[PDB]
Amino acid sequence: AGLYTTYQLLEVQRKLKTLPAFFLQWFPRQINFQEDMIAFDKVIQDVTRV
Amino acid sequence: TSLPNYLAGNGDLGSWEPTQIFAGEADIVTEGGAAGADIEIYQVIAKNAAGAMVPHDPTATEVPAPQSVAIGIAAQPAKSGQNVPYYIGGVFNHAALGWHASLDTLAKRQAVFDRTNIHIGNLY
Amino acid sequence: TSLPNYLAGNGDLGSWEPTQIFAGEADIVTEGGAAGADIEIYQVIAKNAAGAMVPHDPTATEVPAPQSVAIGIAAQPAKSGQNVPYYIGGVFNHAALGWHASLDTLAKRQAVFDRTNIHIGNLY
Repeated sequence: AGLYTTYQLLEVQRKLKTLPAFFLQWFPRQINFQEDMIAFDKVIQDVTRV
Repeated sequence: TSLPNYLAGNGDLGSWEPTQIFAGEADIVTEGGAAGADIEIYQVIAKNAAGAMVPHDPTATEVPAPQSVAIGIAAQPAKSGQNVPYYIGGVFNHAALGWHASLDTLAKRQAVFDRTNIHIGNLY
Repeated sequence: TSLPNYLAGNGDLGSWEPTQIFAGEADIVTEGGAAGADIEIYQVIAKNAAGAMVPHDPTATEVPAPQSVAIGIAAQPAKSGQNVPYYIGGVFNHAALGWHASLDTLAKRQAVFDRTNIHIGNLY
């Protein structure tokens, strides 16, 4: 005291706000690729006409 | 200043916020020159007709006066007659800098440094 | 879109030549901004009175208008209203960029950038 008060530090408090992985549970497949693009082929075959 | 305090009490010791000046990765380049007016830290500066640094003052004049064309960013503050170190190159966060009045929006703050080695832009 | 081709013909799959954008070894510096008109890759860019990126157009007025002073090189294409990332600084290959017409010769194409971090150079 007098000149400047001594201080005892308590542990730092951190409001570390993450954003948790929720939607990524439906994106489990991982593809790392160096080709320019990814491509799909989708086929619809109605074998239900009379 | 003599006595301690024996009584209990609280105290808000203070707060600290970083000031980020750089907003990119150009070659940061600096120079020093005499000041003509009281210049604050990271104030945008021009050079007056006598070659002394003066805080940037657009619409100074009817022909525009040389104070009106910005030339750098003060690196440390200075009073008139003292030397000011200032940036002449680099990419700078417009928010941290001291600006003239009416030079409000980033769209205007860029227009001051288009023909120049300095470029001024937003942080994310 | 699903008929095959039967008549024989010469199979010219395609042709390719690199776009060597850089003609030097100086500082590459970039920032993106709002676009005021459709802008192609490596087009030369100016800024209109509203501060939006507009493709460079010398002689746009009896007083020159701000679209007439080039300010950067588009790094990716963008339609109006979108944000265009563009180069502010570097040495760029004379031939790779999109210059508007009547800015034909390298003598002129350098005259567009005689002060800024952008410099236009030949290749060898």
